[PDB]
Amino acid sequence: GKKKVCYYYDGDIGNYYYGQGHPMKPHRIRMTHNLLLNYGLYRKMEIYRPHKATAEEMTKYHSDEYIKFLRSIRPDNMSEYSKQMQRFNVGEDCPVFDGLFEFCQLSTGGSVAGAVKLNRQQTDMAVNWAGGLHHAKKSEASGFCYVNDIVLAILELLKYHQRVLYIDIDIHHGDGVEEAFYTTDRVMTVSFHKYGEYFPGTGDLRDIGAGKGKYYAVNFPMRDGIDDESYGQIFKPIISKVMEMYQPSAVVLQCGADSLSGDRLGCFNLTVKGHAKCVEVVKTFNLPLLMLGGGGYTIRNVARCWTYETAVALDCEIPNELPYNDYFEYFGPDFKLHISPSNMTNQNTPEYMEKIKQRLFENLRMLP
Ligand SMILES: CCC(O)(O)CCCCC[C@H](NC(=O)[C@H]1CC12CCN(C)CC2)c1nc(-c2ccc(F)cc2)[nH]c1C#N
Ligand SMILES: [Ca+2]
Ligand SMILES: [Ca+2]
Ligand SMILES: [Zn+2]
Repeated sequence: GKKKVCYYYDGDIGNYYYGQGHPMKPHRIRMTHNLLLNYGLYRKMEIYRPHKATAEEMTKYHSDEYIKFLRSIRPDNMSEYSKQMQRFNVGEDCPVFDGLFEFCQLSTGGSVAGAVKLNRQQTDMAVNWAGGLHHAKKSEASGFCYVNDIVLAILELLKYHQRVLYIDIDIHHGDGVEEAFYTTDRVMTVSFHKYGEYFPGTGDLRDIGAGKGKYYAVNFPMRDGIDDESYGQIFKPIISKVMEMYQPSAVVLQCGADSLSGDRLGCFNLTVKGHAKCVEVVKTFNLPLLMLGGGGYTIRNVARCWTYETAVALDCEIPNELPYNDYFEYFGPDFKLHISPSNMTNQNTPEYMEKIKQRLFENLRMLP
């Protein structure tokens, strides 16, 4: 039936600024919050302000030197860290900005606090829209990500759960999470992403894990223009097969909204309903679930998407007519919650979708 939902948000998150021209806008988290407050979604949800994760909590995965660097660098002292910046990939994609470390602490705090709440059996679902920064590596920032809150939250879930399933619906391959757990069978990573002349360049169908982790990494490579029909054709059958064979006791779902139609960086054609159908599918398995954010670069659509996915988590129907809110003008000319797909061609033929699904099914047959 209906589940208890705990939601993590810090009112300062929207003030962090990556810089002029940078597509990552933390303000979209504040737009999501304001929209869901104006729809009345706060009435059946426990809202918590995450603690600022310590350097010590972050070093459960990241190197001591990398976290010390993140804690020390500032725009005013950047000139003295040119060597470490190159070493840690801090530059155009992952710039130095005022409050960078505090931003990482809040993003991470929400994910780890949600995992603790799930471990204590005090909630069925935990939501942290400020998390899902899937590209960060042990000693390297990458793709707008500095601290991998997902890996840290999974490490927390591993204290009480033998097997944890990670599902990533961001348009980009979840490389940092896949790499962290590549040689273990205690985490199965499943990523659906655009593959081919696209960042980060990894996530080939043939990358299935290594050593004890062989068959525990699943990658579904897609082409431009995937729509609700095509995505729905493979998501439920793949997740159902993974659930059947792997039998996880907890799930982490990265809900990157850059897979929506009209995204500034993405090339997919999903609507908010098509994207949210993934949340509905995962929720049906009745397992402890940590829902996280991620990409999303047309910020009015990110707010619509995550507001609707929070409503899905709560089993609350919300009207298509947007309620008045602090960012109402961003939602014109229609002022509706749901979006229409574009006329872009879907390069993912039905035959291609079935063929990739059959190859993934062959790999899933190799599990014990
Ligand atoms: C939060 C999860 C996520 O949604 O999955 C993250 C997506 C990361 C995309 C990284 C990609 N970077 C590149 O394409 C690398 C190859 C370059 C090109 C851009 N330059 C700035 C660096 C090298 C990229 N960088 C940018 C960018 C644009 C303007 C800026 F002022 C700064 C950066 N755009 C893109 C894309 N696509
Ligand atoms: Ca993905
Ligand atoms: Ca794995
Ligand atoms: Zn992305």
